[PDB]
Amino acid sequence: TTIVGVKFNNGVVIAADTRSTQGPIVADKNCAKLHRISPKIWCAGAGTAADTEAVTQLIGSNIELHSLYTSREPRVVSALQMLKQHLFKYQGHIGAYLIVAGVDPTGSHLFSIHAHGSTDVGYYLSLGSGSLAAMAVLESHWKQDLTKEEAIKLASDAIQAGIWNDLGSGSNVDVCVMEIGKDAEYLRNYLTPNVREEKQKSYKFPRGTTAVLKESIVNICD
Amino acid sequence: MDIILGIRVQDSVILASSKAVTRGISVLKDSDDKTRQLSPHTLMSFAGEAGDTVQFAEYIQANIQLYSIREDYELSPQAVSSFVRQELAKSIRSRRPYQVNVLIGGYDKKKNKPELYQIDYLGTKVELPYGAHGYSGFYTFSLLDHHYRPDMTTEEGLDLLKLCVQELEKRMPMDFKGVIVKIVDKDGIRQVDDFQAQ
Amino acid sequence: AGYDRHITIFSPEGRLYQVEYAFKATNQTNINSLAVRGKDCTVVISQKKVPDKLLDPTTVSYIFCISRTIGMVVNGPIPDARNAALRAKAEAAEFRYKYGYDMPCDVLAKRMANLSQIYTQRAYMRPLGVILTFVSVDEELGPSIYKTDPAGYYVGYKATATGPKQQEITTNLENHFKKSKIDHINEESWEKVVEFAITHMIDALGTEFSKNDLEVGVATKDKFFTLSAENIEERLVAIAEQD
Amino acid sequence: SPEGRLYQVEYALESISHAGTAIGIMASDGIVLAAERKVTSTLLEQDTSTEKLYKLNDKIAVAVAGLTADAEILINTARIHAQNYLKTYNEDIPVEILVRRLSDIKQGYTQHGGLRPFGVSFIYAGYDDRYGYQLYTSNPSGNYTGWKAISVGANTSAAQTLLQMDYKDDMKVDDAIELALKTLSKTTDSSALTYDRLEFATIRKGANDGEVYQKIFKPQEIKDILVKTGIT
Amino acid sequence: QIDYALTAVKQGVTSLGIKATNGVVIATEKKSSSPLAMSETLSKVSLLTPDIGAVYSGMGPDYRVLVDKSRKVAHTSYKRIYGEYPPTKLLVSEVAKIMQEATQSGGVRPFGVSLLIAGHDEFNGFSLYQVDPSGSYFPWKATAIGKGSVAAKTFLEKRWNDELELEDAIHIALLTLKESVEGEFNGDTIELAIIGDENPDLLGYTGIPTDKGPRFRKLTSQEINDRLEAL
Amino acid sequence: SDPSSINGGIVVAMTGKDCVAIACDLRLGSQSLGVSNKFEKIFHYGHVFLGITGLATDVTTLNEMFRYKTNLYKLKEERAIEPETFTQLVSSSLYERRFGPYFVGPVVAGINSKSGKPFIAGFDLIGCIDEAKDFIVSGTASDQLFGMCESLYEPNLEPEDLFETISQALLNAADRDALSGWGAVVYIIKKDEVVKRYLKMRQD
Amino acid sequence: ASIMAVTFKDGVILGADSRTTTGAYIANRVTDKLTRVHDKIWCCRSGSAADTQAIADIVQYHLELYTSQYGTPSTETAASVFKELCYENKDNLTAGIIVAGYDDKNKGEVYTIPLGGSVHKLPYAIAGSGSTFIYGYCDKNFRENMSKEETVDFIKHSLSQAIKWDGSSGGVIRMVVLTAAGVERLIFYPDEYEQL
Amino acid sequence: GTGYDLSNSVFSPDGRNFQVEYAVKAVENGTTSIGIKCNDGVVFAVEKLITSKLLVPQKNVKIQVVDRHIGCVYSGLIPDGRHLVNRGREEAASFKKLYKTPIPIPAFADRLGQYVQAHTLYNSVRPFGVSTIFGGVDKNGAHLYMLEPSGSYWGYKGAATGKGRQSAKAELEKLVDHHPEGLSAREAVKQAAKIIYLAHEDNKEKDFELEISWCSLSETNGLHKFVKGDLLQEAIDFAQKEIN
Repeated sequence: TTIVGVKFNNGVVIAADTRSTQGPIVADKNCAKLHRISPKIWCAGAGTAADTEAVTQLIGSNIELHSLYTSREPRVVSALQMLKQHLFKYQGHIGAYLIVAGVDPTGSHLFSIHAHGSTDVGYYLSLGSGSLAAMAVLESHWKQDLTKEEAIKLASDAIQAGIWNDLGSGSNVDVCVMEIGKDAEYLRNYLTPNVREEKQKSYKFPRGTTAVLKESIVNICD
Repeated sequence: MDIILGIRVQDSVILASSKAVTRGISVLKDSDDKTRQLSPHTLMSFAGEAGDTVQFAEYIQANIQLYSIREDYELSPQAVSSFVRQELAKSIRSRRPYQVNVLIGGYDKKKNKPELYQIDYLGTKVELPYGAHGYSGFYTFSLLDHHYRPDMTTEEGLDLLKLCVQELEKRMPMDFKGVIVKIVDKDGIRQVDDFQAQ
Repeated sequence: AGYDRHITIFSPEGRLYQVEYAFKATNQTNINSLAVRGKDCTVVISQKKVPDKLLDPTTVSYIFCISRTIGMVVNGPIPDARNAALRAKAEAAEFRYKYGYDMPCDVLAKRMANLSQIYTQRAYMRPLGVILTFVSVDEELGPSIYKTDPAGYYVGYKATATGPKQQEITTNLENHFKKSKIDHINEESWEKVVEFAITHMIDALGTEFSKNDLEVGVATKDKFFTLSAENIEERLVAIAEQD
Repeated sequence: SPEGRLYQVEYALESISHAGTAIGIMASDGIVLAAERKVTSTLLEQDTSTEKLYKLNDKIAVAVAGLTADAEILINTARIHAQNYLKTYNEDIPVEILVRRLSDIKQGYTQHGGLRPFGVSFIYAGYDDRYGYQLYTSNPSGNYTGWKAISVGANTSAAQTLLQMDYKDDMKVDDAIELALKTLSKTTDSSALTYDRLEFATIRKGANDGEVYQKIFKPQEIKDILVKTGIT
Repeated sequence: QIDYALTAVKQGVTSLGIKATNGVVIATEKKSSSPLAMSETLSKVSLLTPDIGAVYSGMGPDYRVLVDKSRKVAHTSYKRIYGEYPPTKLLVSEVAKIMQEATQSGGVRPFGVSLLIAGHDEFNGFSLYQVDPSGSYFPWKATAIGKGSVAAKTFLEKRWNDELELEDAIHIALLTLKESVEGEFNGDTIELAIIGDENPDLLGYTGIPTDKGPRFRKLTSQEINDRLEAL
Repeated sequence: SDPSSINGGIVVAMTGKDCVAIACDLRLGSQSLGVSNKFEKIFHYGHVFLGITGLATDVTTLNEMFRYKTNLYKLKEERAIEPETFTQLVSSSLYERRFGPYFVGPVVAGINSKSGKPFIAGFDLIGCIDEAKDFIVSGTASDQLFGMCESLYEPNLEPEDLFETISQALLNAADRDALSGWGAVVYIIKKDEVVKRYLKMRQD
Repeated sequence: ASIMAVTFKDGVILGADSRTTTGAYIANRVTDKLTRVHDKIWCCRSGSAADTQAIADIVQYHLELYTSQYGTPSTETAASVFKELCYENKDNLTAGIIVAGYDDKNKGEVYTIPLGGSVHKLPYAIAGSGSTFIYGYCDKNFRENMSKEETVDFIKHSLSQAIKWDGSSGGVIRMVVLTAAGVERLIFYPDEYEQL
Repeated sequence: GTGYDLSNSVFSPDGRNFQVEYAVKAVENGTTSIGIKCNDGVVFAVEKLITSKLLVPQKNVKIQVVDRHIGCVYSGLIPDGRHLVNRGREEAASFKKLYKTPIPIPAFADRLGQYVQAHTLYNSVRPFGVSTIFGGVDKNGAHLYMLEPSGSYWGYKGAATGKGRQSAKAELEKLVDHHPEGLSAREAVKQAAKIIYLAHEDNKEKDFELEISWCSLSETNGLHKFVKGDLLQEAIDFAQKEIN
């Protein structure tokens, strides 16, 4: 899996690939690794498929209920502290490695959370099996104070680096742009570089090819 | 392990069950009824771990003699089966798991048909024409495949049974000291004590 | 029998006798307090009454510092005030730790009012005879003043007053926000907002104060602190040299 | 409990003869359930509740006469016993066993006298392949009883009489649909019976084969069978 | 004892609800315990799920801790299992169960509030429910609770047809509230919410077309005054 | 030894033009020994279908369980449960036992009765939801099936066509699989009719 | 990691590198290993980032609450809250911490909490992976009662070395100066500390 | 409904918890005990009544010590004094164990305050039958506190409680008047002995031993030692001279 986050002047953007691997096989060629915690707090999931989802569904639910008790917009730094402390209760046995970013009433924030409970604050971050490909792009092209469109090119550029140069990553590029003023925009499959060329044949079978023993109709509703 | 057989015919179900109890080096008993009666028309043969074996079959005996006595109804085989299964499936993620394999065979007094169920210590349950646990299956399933008709008289089926035991005595390294054959039909559970020479 | 007067259950006319009585306790100290909003400060004046010459004024306080940001002033018997202050000082430390931002004035109030409510619905625990007035300069809402009562109620005030001569003080303030037609006191430095809070209380109580009859709490952004013996005399000296 | 009396029970047993009015009639090839609805306002939403006729499983159902919030606490736990006897024996739960399972919780308060008895009295209509179609009754006493036809709630003593009169053992299902409505001629405090004061149910020999369909009537279907005489 | 709590409900500010063909509406008044108090800091109409809101009559606090306990139960008992939010009927059930337990439990008094819960689920459409301290709950086309209960309930029978557009029911529930009003009558002393069309404006994000935003919308101090002039 | 690989079996699901298909083998065996050839891996709950591969006593247990859970959804919710929803119930339900999982590889398939939209999805033993427009595979021939589908599939197949397609994907994977076969069954699910054909294949 | 703290005439100074490595990979090269538990009581973290973070987080609380009730906390106390956590939880933690702070009475105070959970008060203390290489430089070049810029230099050199020789240490050099006049955060970049 | 005073948690119609006020009466009807805050410590004194001739002299100690640096004395139901001082120590040792410094007087007081106050919250536990006078020396000098059954506590320059309450309180106000800067550690001891000898005329029926302890930053280097031997006679003889 390849995921990255990139801070710019009036916000932050986070990106991911779309390939989920069980061992050497590709089970979903397009599952979104982009998870929503609050309207304008999203995070990128790498590690045990199930745990990034479950622990997101949770902290996001608790965080929703909390924005309601407090009559206040949910803060990135809350989702961090709750995730941090949950993962750590669980001595690393929960396999989530996240890039957590968003906008709240305090500005733009970008953090990364490791399974054992460590957190890192930064301006560019990358995690997962293509972590190193992406971070190599990021380290070469990041200047202070990007722009919305520069920062997006950069994260998508850095996800590609992962896709190609890593067997762990591949297929498409998801993005989410959280500008400070505006709503959050989630561009699913913002890039589709990996389209399967049309096959050489078509393997639609002439009806009646398959030998049938018994046939019957089951009943659906009582 | 330890020979657990069973074949369901037209009018009944038949269970074979090795007579031997072995404690490592010595054969301790040459006459073990490896089966508890769960109720008038329902029998359960069993083999597996040392103590775990009996203690389970008896727990089931109790719990079924209790549902019998309470609703004054003889619980149907399908149900006794699907209960025994759940009781094993429960104990597989438990602290110390019952390590027991069983054959349940009995007469469904309401469908007037015979039924044979096979359940392994994991809770794996399937209904069969014939079945076996341990290695018992390898020597005998090739014969049953071949000679089994589902319209077989109870007599025709005892014959085919003797033929399996004979093959097990020939190509199997264990001296299991014979079988006890029990039959389950409309009239209940009776035992043929003239077998190793019928 | 006639025992719906002794626990937190319903009288025949839907009344909670024990709560109404609990309120009556908040006066038992005989101190009055008021609170105001500034352009960017909040102020709480309470009376200090030290009758026993054997007392040490420095230990006599109905103003509690709950956090860096949040101040609380109680009208009620001292024992109950502390039971509440200690529980708030800890609900707000826990809040910071669990959730990552300082605890906001109106949330602390909702949480103590929620608490004050359980007392109002459980047989075995009694409400407290206190009315907690919470102040701060909360990072989202500005100057805040939120008050909770034994009933379980909380709400936010432009300014407020509590205690025995509560309504004499309250009606003075009402007639000065009917007149500036806003939600605050347009003065920049908190000093002038403290002077104003003391002024409109002298006016309403018809007695003068010395540096010893007052307790002042103040909230600016990033701090809540209390004024010392002398920090007040300065405020009084300035009132007297214009009035 | 002075003379051998169950006081806190009679209290609620006669609180029952106040609320609701329910009926059950076992035909030879079906069963029938029926109820009148509590004092209704113009603005109360008729179609939604199904407030006094609850489904327990695809083969069992109960009519209620008692406090609603109180029966839901029971039914919730009975719909579960049903499913536990499935997941366990892979056969549908037998009616008497479900009935006893409740009756035993009712009597659970009729003795651990530290919590308050149950409102609610039940008619149960069910089918299981051991005892054909069945009709049962459940007062908070703890007792259950077999019935070819029965009633609970206000005007109880009265309907039991008309029922005893027009009932025949050879009865069909449609014959029993009438007997039920017909004899909510009398036992109705509301002069004239409407489709909206009603809730209905049937467990027939299937709309097709040799099996068992269950049917809680939608309002329109009632105004349709009401058409057979009641109102037109 | 349940009977005495229904009595605290019978006094305490009036509130109401009206179901229509394409929406639901609920409102109450905001009686200011003082002019010094800023009445915007307390909400009598609270969101439970983005498809479901609630209003009350009676004891303030008991409502707050019931709105809280209520939001949570929506997650703990539905959202965290099935990924959806709960349907009005069932979330209501889970609240009645909550209050019905304060009744039948020892050492605690029932709540001093009747609730009006309004909402929309994909399969049952619109619906409006009342929940009493007794833990009983009933489905309403429209009703009112509190002091003005009897006056308003009678006005609603007079004015209600099953062909109301939501805008018609807003209009009604303003008149209804105008006759009962205790204090002044404007946007600062009226709280009104609706359960209408999906508001994508209010989602906070854009990019999945399958989730379209809150049906629950709480009318602003302005939107109210605007309707009261053309009233 | 390996739980997913003791009894074995495979399950596969595809979409077409306003339809869906799900299919499995009828094999149940302890390691090398085949025991039953009539052990179906596909169960239904209303109009929502669930195929489950892997360990028998867990495949069985989960059926017995989702029947229960969905039966109560019907009574409490006044309706039959939807596919999209049931999916989310299998996830949360599987992840309940995260640190002591059911060794299964579930596939959900059926048609949303309100929107008429076809729906398939699969899970890993702890509930990751792989939703997919094309196809879902699971079993001891995880690999073989992926191979067949990736070639033989085109979207929007008419039903009588998608039967031939899904049958050939299943059949030809299980023939290159030691632990799958012994029969096969294939449900074709139209918007209101559902046909269940059994297949003829080698028996080894 | 690679961290140290030094006392002097005017107070105390904390210093650290910024390199958290998992393996051979520098996962973050700008880590803030100087962490704050109170106005003028900070720590130096080394060991598991997840463990040192969790602890400091939990101490920041204990002390925010101690302030609420009982007042301003002695530097000594901060140390005791650290030891109590580290020692009473030794079996499940890998953290070596340096607590340092300024009050008005004692001025410069420094407590080092090794892995065991023991606590040792000292004039200066070094720790973290790359400390091994400067036990020599420090013992020879340290003096009591140094001037502010004398101490900044002592730290800049000591840490310039540790990073030269350690692969598990590097990044920028962060400092934090704790005196009466307040909290001053320092940073020195590679182009600077390498040329020494 | 009436009956507003048989239960402890219960509010009288005008804000009062009556059971507490009754406990204060038990305080008022017991031994008289005092505290004086001097310029670098605190001095404590108590009246030990002598039931019969068989009570052993000097051997029934009433003043209890907390930690090493804190003194407690109480008036009233004596066993409640002990149960309170016990919870007092469990608390002062929770504090030391975690924060290393021995518990500060003001923070100690707040801890007793909450134990007592919490005994005024439920109908099923009665308030303490003691007003407790306690104090010592911490990081910022000397502190004297007094804590009644209601949970109320404040810091005093001097304090009294017991049968001879009003009487001592008045001689106490006399010193705070003459010497505003506080007494000397040694002088405060001579005077406490006077004040007890006087407040004894309000109980002059039975006989009594005096008992004094102190905590002085100069005379016991911050610790809480008792006053004994020569220095005790020093003061017993100073009282006799100001009684005659």
